[PDB]
Amino acid sequence: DCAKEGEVCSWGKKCCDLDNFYCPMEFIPHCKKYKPYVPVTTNCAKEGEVCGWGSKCCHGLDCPLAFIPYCEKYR
Amino acid sequence: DCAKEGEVCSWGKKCCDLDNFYCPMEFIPHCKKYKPYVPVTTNCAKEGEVCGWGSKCCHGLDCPLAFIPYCEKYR
Amino acid sequence: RDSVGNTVLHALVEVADNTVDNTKFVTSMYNEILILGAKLHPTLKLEEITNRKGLTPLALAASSGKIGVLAYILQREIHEPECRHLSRKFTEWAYGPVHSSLYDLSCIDTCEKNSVLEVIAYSSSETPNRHDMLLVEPLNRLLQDKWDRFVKRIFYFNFFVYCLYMIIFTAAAYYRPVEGLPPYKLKNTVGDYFRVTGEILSVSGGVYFFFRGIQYFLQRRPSLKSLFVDSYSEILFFVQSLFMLVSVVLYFSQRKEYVASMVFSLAMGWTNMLYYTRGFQQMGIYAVMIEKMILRDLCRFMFVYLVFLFGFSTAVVTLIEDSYNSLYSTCLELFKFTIGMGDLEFTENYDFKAVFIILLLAYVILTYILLLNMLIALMGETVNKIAQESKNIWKLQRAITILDTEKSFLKCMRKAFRSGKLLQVGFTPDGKDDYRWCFRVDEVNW
Amino acid sequence: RDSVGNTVLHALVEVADNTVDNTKFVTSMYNEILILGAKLHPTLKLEEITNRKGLTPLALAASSGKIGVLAYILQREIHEPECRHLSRKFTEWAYGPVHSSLYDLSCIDTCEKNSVLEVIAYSSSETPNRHDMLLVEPLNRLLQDKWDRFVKRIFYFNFFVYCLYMIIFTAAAYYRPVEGLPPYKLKNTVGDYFRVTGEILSVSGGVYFFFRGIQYFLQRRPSLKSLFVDSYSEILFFVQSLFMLVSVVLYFSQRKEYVASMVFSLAMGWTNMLYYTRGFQQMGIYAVMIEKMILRDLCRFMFVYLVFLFGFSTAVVTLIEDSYNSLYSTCLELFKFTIGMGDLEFTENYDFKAVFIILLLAYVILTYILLLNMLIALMGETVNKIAQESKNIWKLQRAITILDTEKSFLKCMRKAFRSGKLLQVGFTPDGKDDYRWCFRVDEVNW
Amino acid sequence: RDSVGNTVLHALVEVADNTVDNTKFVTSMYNEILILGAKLHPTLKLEEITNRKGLTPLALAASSGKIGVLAYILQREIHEPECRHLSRKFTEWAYGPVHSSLYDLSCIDTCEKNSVLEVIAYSSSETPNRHDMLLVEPLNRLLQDKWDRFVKRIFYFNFFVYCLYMIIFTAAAYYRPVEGLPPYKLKNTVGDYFRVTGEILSVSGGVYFFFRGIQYFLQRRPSLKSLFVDSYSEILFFVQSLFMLVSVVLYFSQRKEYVASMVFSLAMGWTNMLYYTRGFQQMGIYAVMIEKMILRDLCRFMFVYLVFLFGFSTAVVTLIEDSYNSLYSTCLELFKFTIGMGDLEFTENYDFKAVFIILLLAYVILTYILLLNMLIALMGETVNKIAQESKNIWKLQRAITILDTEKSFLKCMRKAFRSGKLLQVGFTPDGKDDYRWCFRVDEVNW
Amino acid sequence: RDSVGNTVLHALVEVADNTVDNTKFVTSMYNEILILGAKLHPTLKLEEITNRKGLTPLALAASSGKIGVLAYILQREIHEPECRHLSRKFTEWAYGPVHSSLYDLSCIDTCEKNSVLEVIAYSSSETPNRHDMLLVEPLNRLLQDKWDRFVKRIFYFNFFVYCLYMIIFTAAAYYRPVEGLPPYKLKNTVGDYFRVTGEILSVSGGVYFFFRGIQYFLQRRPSLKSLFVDSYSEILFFVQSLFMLVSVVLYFSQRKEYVASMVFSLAMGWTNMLYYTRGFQQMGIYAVMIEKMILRDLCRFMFVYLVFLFGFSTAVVTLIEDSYNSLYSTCLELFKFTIGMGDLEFTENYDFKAVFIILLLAYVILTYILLLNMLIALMGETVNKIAQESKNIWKLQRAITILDTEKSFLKCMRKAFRSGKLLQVGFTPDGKDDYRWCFRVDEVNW
Ligand SMILES: C=C(C)[C@]12C[C@@H](C)[C@@]34O[C@](Cc5ccccc5)(O[C@@H]1[C@@H]3C=C(COC(=O)Cc1ccc(O)c(OC)c1)C[C@]1(O)C(=O)C(C)=C[C@@H]41)O2
Ligand SMILES: C=C(C)[C@]12C[C@@H](C)[C@@]34O[C@](Cc5ccccc5)(O[C@@H]1[C@@H]3C=C(COC(=O)Cc1ccc(O)c(OC)c1)C[C@]1(O)C(=O)C(C)=C[C@@H]41)O2
Ligand code: NA
Ligand code: NA
Ligand code: NA
Repeated sequence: DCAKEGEVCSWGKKCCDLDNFYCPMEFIPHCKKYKPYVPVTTNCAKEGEVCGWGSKCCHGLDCPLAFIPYCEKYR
Repeated sequence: DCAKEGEVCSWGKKCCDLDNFYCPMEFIPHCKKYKPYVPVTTNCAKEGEVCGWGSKCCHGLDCPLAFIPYCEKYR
Repeated sequence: RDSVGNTVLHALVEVADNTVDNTKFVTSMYNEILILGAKLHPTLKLEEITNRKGLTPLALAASSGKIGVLAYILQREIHEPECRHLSRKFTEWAYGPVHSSLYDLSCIDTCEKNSVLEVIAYSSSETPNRHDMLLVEPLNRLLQDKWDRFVKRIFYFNFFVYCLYMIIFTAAAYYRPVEGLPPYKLKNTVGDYFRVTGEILSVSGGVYFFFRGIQYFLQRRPSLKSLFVDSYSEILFFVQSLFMLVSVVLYFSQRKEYVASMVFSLAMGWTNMLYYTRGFQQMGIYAVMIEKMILRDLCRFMFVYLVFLFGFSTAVVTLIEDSYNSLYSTCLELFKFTIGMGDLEFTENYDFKAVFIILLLAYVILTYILLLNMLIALMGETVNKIAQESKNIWKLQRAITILDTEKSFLKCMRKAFRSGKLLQVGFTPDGKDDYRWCFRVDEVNW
Repeated sequence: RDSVGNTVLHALVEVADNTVDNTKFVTSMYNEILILGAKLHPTLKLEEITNRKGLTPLALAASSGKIGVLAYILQREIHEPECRHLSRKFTEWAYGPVHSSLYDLSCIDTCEKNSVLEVIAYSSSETPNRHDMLLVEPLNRLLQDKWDRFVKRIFYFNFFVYCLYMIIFTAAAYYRPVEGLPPYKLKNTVGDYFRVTGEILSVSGGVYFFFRGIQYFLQRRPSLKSLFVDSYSEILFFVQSLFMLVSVVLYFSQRKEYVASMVFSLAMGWTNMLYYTRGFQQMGIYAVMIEKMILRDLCRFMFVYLVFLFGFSTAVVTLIEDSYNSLYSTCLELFKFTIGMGDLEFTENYDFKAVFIILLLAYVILTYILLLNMLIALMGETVNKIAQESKNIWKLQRAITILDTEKSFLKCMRKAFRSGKLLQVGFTPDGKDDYRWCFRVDEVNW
Repeated sequence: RDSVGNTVLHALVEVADNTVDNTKFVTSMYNEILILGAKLHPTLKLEEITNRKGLTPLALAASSGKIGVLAYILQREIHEPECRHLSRKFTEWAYGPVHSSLYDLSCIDTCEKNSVLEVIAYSSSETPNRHDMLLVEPLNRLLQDKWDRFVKRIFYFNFFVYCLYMIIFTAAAYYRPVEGLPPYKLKNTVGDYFRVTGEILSVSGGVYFFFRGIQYFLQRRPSLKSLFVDSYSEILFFVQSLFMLVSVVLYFSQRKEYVASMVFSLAMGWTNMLYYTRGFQQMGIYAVMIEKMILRDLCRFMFVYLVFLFGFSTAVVTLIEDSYNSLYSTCLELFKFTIGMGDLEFTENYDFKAVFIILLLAYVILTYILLLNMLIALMGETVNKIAQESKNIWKLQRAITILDTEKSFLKCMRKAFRSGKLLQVGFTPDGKDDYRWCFRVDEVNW
Repeated sequence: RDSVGNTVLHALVEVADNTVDNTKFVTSMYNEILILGAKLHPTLKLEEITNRKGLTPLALAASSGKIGVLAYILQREIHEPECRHLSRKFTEWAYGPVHSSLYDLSCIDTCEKNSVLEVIAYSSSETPNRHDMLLVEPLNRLLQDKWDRFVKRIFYFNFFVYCLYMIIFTAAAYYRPVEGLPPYKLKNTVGDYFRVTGEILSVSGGVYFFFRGIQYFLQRRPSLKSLFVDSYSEILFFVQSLFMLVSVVLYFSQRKEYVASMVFSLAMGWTNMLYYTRGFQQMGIYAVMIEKMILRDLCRFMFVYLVFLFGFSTAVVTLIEDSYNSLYSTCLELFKFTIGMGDLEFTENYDFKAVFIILLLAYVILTYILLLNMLIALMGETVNKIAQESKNIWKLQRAITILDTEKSFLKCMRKAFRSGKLLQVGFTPDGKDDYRWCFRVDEVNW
């Protein structure tokens, strides 16, 4: 049988329901339940603003790889 | 403009319709059309027979990795 | 005749070039001249001659690295009646293989102008024997005993204090609040009070290091040409202080970019802890090797590698036009190829692919196999070069560490003297007695 | 005058420092003094002086490594009447290039206190020349003949037995049952009986090694400061025994974790087989090189590397906040970067990405190119340093291996003596005869 | 007797082999012969002998590497009354350690046929002491003073001009138009005018280098056997010029393949900048090491590696039949395995998989571990071999750089002479005065 | 007295140990003994005495490595009236530095039992001076002339033929038919005729090599202990022949597995082409470094590595139970880790993961960093060990290559003799004339 939530996994036991629980890699694996993927909140940068130096861009566009990036909508 | 079938591609031109044509890596890329994925023909080995030394196994079963493999039903 | 009022002894110090027969000549001339002076005008001391730089013959011999002179002038020994008041070495007990010599130690600890230790240890890294000049018996044993007596308690204490400071800094940094727009209002929970205390201690450490660095730079006056050859450690500590101060300035400016500064300080905050490994017999070499490799090697190889990288980078970026979408990304990709971490995929849809492959293969062969292993051969040569001399280097690294601490000492006591106002020497043309802070040392030599 | 009843020969052994002129000095003094003592009081043997440690002058010479004393004191050859009862070497046949010398063998095999071999081979690894002391003709040839005669039958037999033990252990371990909650009830099938037999044999081996280690540690009494410099092999075998015993204890405690212990023992169970490669002329070097590299190198480099790892790890983990989700994972990732296996992906959605990249590039340059190849250069120097000594090193590996086996001897035999109670020497001030277990050895030297 | 009208001094230059006693022999012979010639026919100069190659004894001694003869013949110093017009060295002021000698400098800079510099620096890389022959004092001082006086302003200027040319070329290349079918019609916007200007400048540079290379090849006349051993730099610059010209030819031919040529030129356009690092005291080594490694090593290792690559490539391609679909792809895959970048996946559905694996493991062991590290050991040997001696090579790198520039000098002045038509020598059997372009040099030697 | 009918010269050859004074002693003994023998019994030749091995004193000196005896016995030069028929060296023309010496050549090419060449070049790689013994003048000049005169025309021709053979074989491999169940019925198209021709030629080559190898093994009779130390090349060629024959046997047995044999032969068919690289002054060395490194290094390191691999492999495979699904796959995975190609993924769902990680990290540290670089340092030592001896080494490669070819000669040629039954020596105790096939050699030595 497997371990339950909060119990130590990976030293002699795995945790059940991989679609529900996962065993993290921290040298003392207490397995935990997943969390929903919340959307992006406020304070994201808008198009044309410098990104990657103090803040990420909103989910509607990408931040390219360069020394001083500027975000652009994907096209 | 792109190159047509049989023309030399990748030296100054790519060929069109990547879903139909591809530019092979042979140092003189004559662009060619794809081929259908034909199924496995006869003379494939069956379960319990030695595989990988003189013949492959049929599509319905798998050949493990070992010094003297024996094929088994894929499960 | 003379140039700037130099004595004959001074000119002889200038002329001496550490040859054995020139050493004999200069030493014999010193013996005869000093005895003549003692016979003619035994009225005042003449060894402390001033100059435009204020250098005594001992001071100049120390400065220029005239080791052959220091071998003699610090160990004068003679029995000439009426002229025994210029001897430095004496004897009390004597046996077959072992002799308990008595060494004069004046003008080494408190000369008030520029001691011998203050010149050998503070040389400009051009003197060829600065690592050996401290191996003379009086200075060598003096430093050994000063180390054994009290210095260790201060050094280990300093090391412990610094380690605690860095642990506190790391703990404070790790638990920073997540919400934006500093400064943040503390709550009455205990965690906030601990975090605020940690931050305050961290800033205090930063300020302290800033002022120590400024004091050192004002006192030493580096040339700006050998600024980095010597004084590496103060430079790094000062750089840490600058980053910490920039971080706090941004923090109170209502900008969230301060973290970008802070982490850099945090990184150095650990790394330069290697400074305290100097002074250990074995584990100290791994600091000086890094210093030499990072200064006197990569500032030369940098040019060659950058030329290759930039040339091929612009070639690839202009060849393909329509991930190598920009100069920066391609520079990163070829850098990854240099150190064997990259991968050669050869995707589709690049025009001129057959030339692209040839360029990449030429680049990989030129950089990864040929150039890099050349660099490795040179670094191997450097590492083996100082496998042996490191022992003497360690001695130097010991000595300087003492001289900074002992001079400071931070307790306003005067326990640094070896022993005694010993009157058993008491030699003078007058009827009076005298002392020279003499030290009894057993030499076992047969 | 003396300190603790030491004889003049004893003090001269202390004074000697293996210099050629001092060697001649002490040699001539020993010759004259021994002759005079033999003539004055031919009543009892004086070479077996008692002491606080019960140490003879030849035992002291062996202990301190005064090879010059051993070269003579074990090689006395004289025929002068009234002092013929202290000779150690004789001759029977003689030719031009070859001489059939006759050597006394006392104080080497059965002295009952501290033989010559029992001190040279069991020295504390500070003697500068212990690798050469066994090259003297009597000891060298005695060890050679003892090896050729009977020792090999025991050594190869031991090696075979150990190999069988490890094969049985591996087989028993591989086929453990899968269902949980030990201990497990056996079935009447043959496979279960074989498995139980294998387990029983494995535990028996573990217990045996445990007790052998206990006996060795009680008899040798290591200092706890040079515990790991010498006696490495017993330490590893004992560690294996501890792991096996912990495994069986957990097994009977109704826990599944015993496998976590067992496999560790299993790993060492194979690796320690390298011990038996000592004693082969060529293949033995690959053991001593590993011992030196793993002890006297990485225990130093460990701290220097760890500073970099921990500093950059905390920097990266505190920079990114919201796969680097914890300190442990980031420590692993940077470790993977160190040895060229990792990969630099630079995925999206990290804030402060532009600083993250600079930190990682600095880390890769600092660790992968610069520091690691420095370590490699040092290890290259270490292995080249003992390419030349390999012959002499191997001799030590032979000698100790014999002394443990013949001491143990495993069969209640007494065949250690070379040959004969030969009465042909028979020298004594009395009218009686005597023997010294003399050994005829041909020396071919011209 | 003689062969081609050679003088006795000429035969002595031929016979001399730089042995010390042969040096004394030819020296004394020269002294006596010159004195006799001065006494017999003091009517005309006899040193300017013609020959089939037009070599004087000085010229031949310089050509053949007879350093022992140059050591004397360029520093004749003698007081022989009535025959004082054969001396080259004189003195005006003299002190203990320092002497202000007066050196004759004639026939070194303007001899109008073949000076000593013009054959020492233009030797065929078989002369054994060409790296030291420039250390004779008159030559050494001429080169040092000519460097310090005016040459540097031209060299640094050249370097700056080349750097500007490469920057302009890169900028012009980066912004090429994207639409097909050159040549392209310019618009009246400013960007097009700048682009056209950049292209015109780039082509002009290419043409200039082409003609300079042709002139060099016509004047030097290389053997076609040592074509690549010397004159590496001209070869590379000429190759750049060829690629640029092919690019422009294709450009006006209404073909889009010109970019494939252009980028290749662009790559070399950066890389050849390393040539200008020659002449720096420290950073010059990284050019000569690359030249030596890339010429005299890989042209040998190439065939040995290629045998393995081709053999295993054909083996794998014929084993699997029905991503290794062709010979080219498999050659690339095994090349990736050679340098540790590849990956061993072992996918399914290959027949004979069990043999495929054995072949690949044999290949990886044979190439990656064994052969490649052999190559690395040889390159390490090469790098350490010339870590030290190349200091002298740097002198050669200085000297040749001067001789090309001063020869041209591009300003139509004649200020290369050191100083003066100094008449203070004025020695001749006639009653007249004379000058030898003498220069005063202070030598400090004791 | 004597043992087996040996002459005094025989005993002197045996006793000689290449010491300078022993060389003088044996030399003078030979001079006196030869003079006495010539005077006592001028009736028959006695220097060419046979023995049980059929070895003359010249032959025995060559066999045992007594280079000092070869230095004299091959170059006897004496004017002893009535005994001038024992001289080997003479003179015709003489000048100051150059002498046109005349050397006897008998018993080197046609001795009909055992020539000097046939034992000096066929030594068992234990002779200490085999690299120098062929540098004695007569042998050296013989080999040089034989190379320059006619031998090259064969060797290069041979190389070409072999290369041609391999190309045909490769083509015959590449275009094999795809349908199963050999043998296959040919069609009347031209391609089938070409393929059949290629196959026939390939099998003929295989058979030829098989018989050549058998002939060599029967003629040479290797010891079975130094089988692989020498005769490496014949072993590899013979192995190729075996694989080809097995392939054809399977081909006619109606099995598809013949391809599995054929490709292996094909691989060696290319790889051992490096045999013909021997004999080139520069490119030859890259062959010998393989021969040592693959034999006298990895047959030792194999066991040390395998212990680690097997131990950790079984540990991991027994730890995880329920891709590491079997012992073989895990062995491959850890092998991939050894050479830096693998990846540490740490997927989910393994129980005992926390111990799995520790085991893998221990393995990576132990193998990749520590052990492998130890192997690399040892190979670096080996490579630098024979960088210097290459000049001698290649000479051996020349000599043996000649001796096999000229002895075989392949065309009924008899050009081995230099020139003439030259009667100008004609020395004999009789009144007759004689010839010794003498060789006129100019020696320039002063
Ligand atoms: C000395 C101790 C206590 C030691 C015990 C363990 C943990 C050990 O790692 C070390 C430290 C270490 C840590 C990480 C990587 C490598 C080594 O070295 C040995 C110890 C070291 C090794 C490797 O050393 C050897 O090659 C064995 C050996 C060589 C030469 C000998 O003469 C010898 O004598 C019997 C044994 C084997 C281990 O026990 C092993 O199998 C694993 C998985 C770890 C090794 O700790
Ligand atoms: C000596 C034997 C019997 C040998 C036969 C085969 C298996 C061999 O591997 C070895 C062992 C081996 C195993 C794994 C990796 C490398 C080598 O070495 C040779 C043998 C070794 C090689 C490599 O050696 C060479 O470079 C050939 C060579 C070099 C120098 C020579 O003077 C020479 O003389 C003809 C030949 C070629 C192989 O036959 C080959 O092509 C493959 C795939 C394996 C090589 O076994
Ligand atoms: Na790598
Ligand atoms: Na190296
Ligand atoms: Na990889």
